[PDB]
Amino acid sequence: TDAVLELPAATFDLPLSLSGGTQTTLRAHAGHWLVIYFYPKDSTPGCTTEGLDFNALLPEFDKAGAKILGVSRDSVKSHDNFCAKQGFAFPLVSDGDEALCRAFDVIKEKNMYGKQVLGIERSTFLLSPEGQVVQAWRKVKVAGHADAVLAALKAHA
Ligand code: NA
Ligand code: NA
Ligand code: NA
Repeated sequence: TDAVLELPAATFDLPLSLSGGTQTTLRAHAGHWLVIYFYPKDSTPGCTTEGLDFNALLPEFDKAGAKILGVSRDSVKSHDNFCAKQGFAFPLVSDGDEALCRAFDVIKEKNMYGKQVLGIERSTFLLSPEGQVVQAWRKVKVAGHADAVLAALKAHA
């Protein structure tokens, strides 16, 4: 009823490689809210702006017991370098095989260059304590986004 997106059951048990060398799974986050934001490329202007915006709001997400994960298909080492340079205090998922991206249907196609070109569309989701995807943002506008996600989380919580 409250879900806006249905994920395959296996999605919740995918091993997600994090910055810092550990793995997580979505099921491991049971019992608390989770914000998952997908972005196209480490260390680019929009992605850096978005990450810094979420980072600045961490205490507000903490107040709500929520955790955040950023996701792109960059490597663990790329993510480590990005986190260290920017001072991020939340993890980044190295979704190199785009398994998590496909589950959330964020790999979108565009007819460009006389080709069918597939890429990550900037998108964010709110996962309830019982693992339901209860809100989505697609084709994200970075300006104001993290603030809007926080407001929606508060409203839902
Ligand atoms: Na960087
Ligand atoms: Na959760
Ligand atoms: Na929406």
